[PDB]
Amino acid sequence: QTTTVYSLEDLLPYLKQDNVDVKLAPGTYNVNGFDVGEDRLFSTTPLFLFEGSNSTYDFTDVKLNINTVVLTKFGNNEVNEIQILGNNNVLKNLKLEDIGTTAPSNRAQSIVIDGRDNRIEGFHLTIRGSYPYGYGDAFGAGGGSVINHRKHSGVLIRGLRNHLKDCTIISRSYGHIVFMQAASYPTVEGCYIEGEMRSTDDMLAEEGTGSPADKVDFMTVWGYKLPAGYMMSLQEGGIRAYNAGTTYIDGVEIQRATDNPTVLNCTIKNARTGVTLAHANGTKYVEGCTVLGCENGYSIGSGTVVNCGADAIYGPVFKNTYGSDKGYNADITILPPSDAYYNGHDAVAYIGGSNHNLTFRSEITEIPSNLKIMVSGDLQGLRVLHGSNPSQNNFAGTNIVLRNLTNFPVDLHSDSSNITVTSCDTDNITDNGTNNSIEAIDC
Repeated sequence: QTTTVYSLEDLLPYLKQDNVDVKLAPGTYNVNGFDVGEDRLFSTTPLFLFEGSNSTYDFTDVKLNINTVVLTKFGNNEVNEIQILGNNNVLKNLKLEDIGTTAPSNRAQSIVIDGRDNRIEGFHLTIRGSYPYGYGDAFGAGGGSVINHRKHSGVLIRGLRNHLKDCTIISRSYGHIVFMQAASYPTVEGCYIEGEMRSTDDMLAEEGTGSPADKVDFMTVWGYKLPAGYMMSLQEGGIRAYNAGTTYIDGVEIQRATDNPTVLNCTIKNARTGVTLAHANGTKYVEGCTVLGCENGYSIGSGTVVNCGADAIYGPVFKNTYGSDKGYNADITILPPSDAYYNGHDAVAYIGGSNHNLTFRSEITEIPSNLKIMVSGDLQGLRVLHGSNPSQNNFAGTNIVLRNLTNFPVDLHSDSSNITVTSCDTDNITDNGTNNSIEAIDC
């Protein structure tokens, strides 16, 4: 009792219905500007609004191309390609691609998951169309921007017990790739998440062209001219949780923080951060992940990161978010470089807050001269130089267990205290803190 349909026009009615089992015939389906409007197939945004419950949709060998001009076809309103509002739905195997480079009139999300107990599996997403594209967040990702933005993010997970599984999410757009707002018990599992990078030196080479960055003389939102020597993502977070948001379950509007997020066996590459769950409440659990060439590896604030790896070519594998972080437990492998080193942060980890149990493993024997494990101190972080974002730099660290099973050096700043350090070698450890103990071990 599986119904097969052969066009987007024949598909749309089933999106309103409960308990359906629908298949969209293999093929390549184009949505264009001429397809959006009053008499046209799509008169409202979101384009594909899944309102029914207990339904399954098969998109095997479906290619769905959406021209980015569609993001300008609904006025000054947010545009979403896919939004799920019902419960207990399963969508599988869709290949979806944004065509062109037109930015939203307002902003856009490819996929938004409200409701409860939904699952998207096997999707292959390619996200395009945003402004500005090519600077990451250097000229603004929020209010008071130097260059006003019209962002386009990938998958927004909200709702309750919603599940993103075995998907591939490629972003070539300024926005988060996967993020969570007001999501309770979200799970991201088995996914490949990929952005692209650009050095600040390359951006600075736009001088004299009349580019948007040139017209503001490269003055960042952080308060200083864009510094040379860093690698940025052109995207925002790889997997990022927010401590607020709006979601809709059973028609009821809800405003709440993300809580109890789980991330399992994902690979994140070339994003501003691999996994950042520090703003979520509840239990944060990250296991089996691989983060390559991100500006920041893991920042969950408090919780567990276990059996995870990250390389350190563009930024630290580990960072505490604020000086108030408490109970971050982590076992992170520093992986072999996935590309040439270009790390202006001068750190493999920045540690502060209290009551952390931290283990770093690595087989690296060629240690770049600028890379070290920092407990407290003045991080040379791209966004925290010269007193900017001061709550995210220069904080104290106390009552922390640090197992340095690597050849990287450790610098314990004067603001650190009661740090118990276990290291392969103790000769490359600087201790300027109070009541810290340094004990060597074999291997």
